[PDB]
Amino acid sequence: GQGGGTHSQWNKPSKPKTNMKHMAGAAAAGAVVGGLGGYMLGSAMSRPIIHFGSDYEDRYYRENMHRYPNQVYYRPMDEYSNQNNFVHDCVNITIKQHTVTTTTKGENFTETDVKMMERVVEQMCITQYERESQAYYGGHHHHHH
Repeated sequence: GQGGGTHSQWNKPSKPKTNMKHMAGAAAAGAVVGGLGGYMLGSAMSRPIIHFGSDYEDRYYRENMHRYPNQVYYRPMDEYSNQNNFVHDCVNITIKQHTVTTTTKGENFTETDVKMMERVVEQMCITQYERESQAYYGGHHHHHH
């Protein structure tokens, strides 16, 4: 037999729209340190893989590795009586420099993300503490004769 039910469409359901897409004022360029004033950069060696409790959680952190920085900026002068220039100043300064990105371009990090990077920053800071500072301050330079 046969009957109705068949139907057709020119190509696709559609609705009208203004379709204009002119835009300006949503771009920036340059290596802007902001107001850091020349803080010193650590060592570009891959950060450790943080274990929370089990690999299902670490798996999540591994995907966001491209979201977090892999280096830390610290004060190029130990003004304090011990290396308080390290760790303490670096956990702030790096995060404060990165958060500017969200006010400039709107980057959409969520609270879970920041909680994980606040842990990795500490570890990458512990890593150069024995490397960069050893080469510069540890290697006590002295004049020739």
